[PDB]
Amino acid sequence: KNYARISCTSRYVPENCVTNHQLSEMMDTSDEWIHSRTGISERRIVTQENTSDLCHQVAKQLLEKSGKQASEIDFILVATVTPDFNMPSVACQVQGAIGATEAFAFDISAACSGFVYALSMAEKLVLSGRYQTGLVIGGETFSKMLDWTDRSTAVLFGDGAAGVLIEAAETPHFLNEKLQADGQRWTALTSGYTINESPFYQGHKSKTLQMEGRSIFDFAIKDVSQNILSLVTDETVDYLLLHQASVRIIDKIARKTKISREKFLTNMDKYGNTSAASIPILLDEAVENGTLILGSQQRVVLTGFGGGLTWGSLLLTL
Amino acid sequence: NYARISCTSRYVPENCVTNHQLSEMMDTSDEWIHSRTGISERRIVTQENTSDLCHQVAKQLLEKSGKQASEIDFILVATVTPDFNMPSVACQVQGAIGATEAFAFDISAACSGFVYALSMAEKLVLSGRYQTGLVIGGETFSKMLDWTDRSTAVLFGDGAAGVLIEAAETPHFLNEKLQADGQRWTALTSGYTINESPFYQGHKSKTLQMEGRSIFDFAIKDVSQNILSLVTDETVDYLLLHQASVRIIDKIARKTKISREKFLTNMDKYGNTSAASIPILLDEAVENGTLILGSQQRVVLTGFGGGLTWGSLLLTL
Ligand SMILES: CC(=O)SCCNC(=O)CCNC(=O)[C@H](O)C(C)(C)COP(=O)(O)OP(=O)(O)OC[C@H]1O[C@@H](n2cnc3c(N)ncnc32)[C@H](O)[C@@H]1OP(=O)(O)O
Ligand SMILES: CC(=O)SCCNC(=O)CCNC(=O)[C@H](O)C(C)(C)COP(=O)(O)OP(=O)(O)OC[C@H]1O[C@@H](n2cnc3c(N)ncnc32)[C@H](O)[C@@H]1OP(=O)(O)O
Repeated sequence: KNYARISCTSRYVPENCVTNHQLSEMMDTSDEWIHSRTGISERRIVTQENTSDLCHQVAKQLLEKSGKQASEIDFILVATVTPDFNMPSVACQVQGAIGATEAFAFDISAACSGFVYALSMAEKLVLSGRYQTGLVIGGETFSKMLDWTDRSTAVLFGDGAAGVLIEAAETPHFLNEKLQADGQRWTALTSGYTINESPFYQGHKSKTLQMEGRSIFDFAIKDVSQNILSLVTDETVDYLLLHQASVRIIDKIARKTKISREKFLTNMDKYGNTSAASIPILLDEAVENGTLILGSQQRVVLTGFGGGLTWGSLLLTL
Repeated sequence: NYARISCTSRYVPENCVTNHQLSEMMDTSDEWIHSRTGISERRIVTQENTSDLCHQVAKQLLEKSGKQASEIDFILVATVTPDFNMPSVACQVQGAIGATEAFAFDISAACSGFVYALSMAEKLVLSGRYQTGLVIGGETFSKMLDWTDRSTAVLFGDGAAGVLIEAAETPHFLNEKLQADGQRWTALTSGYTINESPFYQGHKSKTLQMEGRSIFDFAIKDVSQNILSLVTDETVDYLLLHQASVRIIDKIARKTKISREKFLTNMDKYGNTSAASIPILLDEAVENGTLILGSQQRVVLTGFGGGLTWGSLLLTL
């Protein structure tokens, strides 16, 4: 019984809702541009909460919903790139917050691929027979990294968190995976640069997020379609939950990929780019709508891509 | 499908800073610093960041091992002083050495990051899906510190070290115990980035801060218990703990009842390098011949700190 499975999903986003119209009133941008370019119509931006609070809520919900108590959690992995501190890790904040005294935790830094990466990591942990229960949460608060005057990026990212309760099963669910990265293009998407100002530093080396639009666009369409076809073919997949960066991107991938577009579930119109939280939000939401149903054995693939560059897919049966 | 450390390597900035140079900057003395931590000097970057330090460690693991970057299946960097939120130091290192065939990411577990990260690699290899990887612990606290607060400025140093890990026919990672206590996360914290967006209304310090006695008392009590979970004086040959304070290692060796000469020390030359402390000590011990790969010595690696996090790994070198 070393086979992991997702057995409970949950999401949480700031109550605050910001539409493209409220943004067009802040920068030289419009609802028609933003939307026709990404499919994004609104986003949720924190006003008080940070990444740890958002994740805290997801964890809380997983337990309430699953009837599982914190003492049962063996571990906690948070995939974030907008953590509260360098230390502690959001995972540790969350651990102490829900009183999961028996679990150990840490965050994983893999940008917009953080959830797929983190999730895979958990499967390895459970498969080891060492651990059976854990929480994999993807949470982000980009609002605090963005330059709200650079319309280039300010209109894309949103705040949010979502995760799943993962436990060992007797039957295998995580069929196959392919995690990839290309650090020779790391410059394409970057944020959080902390400069050294110690009295010893003598080098002459921007804390806000900055990215190369085309670079990542072109990259995703190519490198991702390849990574997805590695695992499946339209004929061998039921649904695909990709990073919700741009609908135009998903549209181009579905085409190159030769996979029925109806399988690529979309969410960005309501949350925008939440990076590592995009996929789990979409997943919980799909479960809720009934599109996906745990136990149904539906062949689903989860694929993320972004900062790193990083990207990877997971073929699993829900 | 059994992992085994097969090559170690370290790298620290050339810039050596002694307790005397610091006593000159703050109200502190070499006498105080040393007698409370055993630290005599640190390594402080002058033009290097975490990625640069880790890059060398990786570079060297390949040289030493004769492996080609194309052979690396993955890269895990345990850091808490990364260059950027994104990319991850791991990704920068990946592109830096041209390890096109590996995927990578950083793990955020403070001073336990190496033991945590290392364990992680174990599972990856055990999964049979990956058989080669680099686990590096790197840090550059000098940029996080408030060099006027003698409370913390005298403890941390910069540095990086790691190991080349590959699958073997025989098991090496015998047993492990990873723990955390997020209810005392406040004890040691750094890098708080404040939200300054036009929407944020909340009214919630970028530099490192920590509660001395909290962590001291915590380490001595909780770590000793953790270590005894895996071994006893007779079932262990060497122990490589986080190199925070020698006085801490002393108190632990006592309560633990394990021969003190089994706890290898290193802080005198590097200070607290957090996630890099253990691998630097390990590469140093291997170089010195105290430890010898293949020898099959009972070794336990234990880290503790920010989180709170802590955990040990019982493995045979
Ligand atoms: C991995 C992630 O998580 S995000 C994925 C990457 N996603 C994206 O591509 C972001 C969303 N999409 C876009 O930016 C477009 O579809 C892109 C990528 C084709 C633009 O690429 P580029 O070749 O560099 O720009 P393009 O030639 O199409 O022109 C874009 C124009 O829009 C402007 N622009 C940028 N943001 C906005 C905005 N919010 N509102 C109005 N105009 C904007 C540009 O400054 C530029 O104006 P110009 O025509 O006067 O130079
Ligand atoms: C997990 C890790 O990575 S770190 C592990 C934790 N490490 C350690 O505990 C650090 C080493 N230990 C210590 O400094 C002490 O022995 C401890 C454990 C008793 C805790 O220290 P503190 O709680 O800060 O106060 P302590 O009881 O030692 O008092 C010493 C006094 O000297 C000051 N002080 C601190 N550093 C120095 C220094 N380098 N030179 C002179 N005075 C100093 C203190 O702030 C205090 O005086 P003040 O209260 O008037 O400012």
